[PDB]
Amino acid sequence: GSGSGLADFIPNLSELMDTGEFHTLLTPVGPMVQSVHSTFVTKVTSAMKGVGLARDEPRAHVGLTL
Amino acid sequence: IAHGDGRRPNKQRQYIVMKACNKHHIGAEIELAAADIELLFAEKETPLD
Repeated sequence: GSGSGLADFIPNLSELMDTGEFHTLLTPVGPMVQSVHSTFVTKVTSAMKGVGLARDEPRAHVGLTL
Repeated sequence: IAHGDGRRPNKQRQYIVMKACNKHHIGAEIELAAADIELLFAEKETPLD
């Protein structure tokens, strides 16, 4: 939306940016492998420690997209 | 060959020649896809496999 569909979960976005705590609260995880999507809840399987095996295409490798 | 002029006589000579090898190296690089090396081992399933 305009951005307030996400900002209601973090009411401290004004105050985490002042003192500078926002980098201490993110932990980098890695690229996606699979997302099984439902209506209210989305399941997401990501990959740490190396090249994650692709689910839908066999024998394949998921690379990172920026 | 000696001769009868006023030139100095000729002693017998000897020559010694040293030759050596020269090394050479060759290298070619092959790439092989990981799926190609894998499915040479995975089992037969169906006539399309």
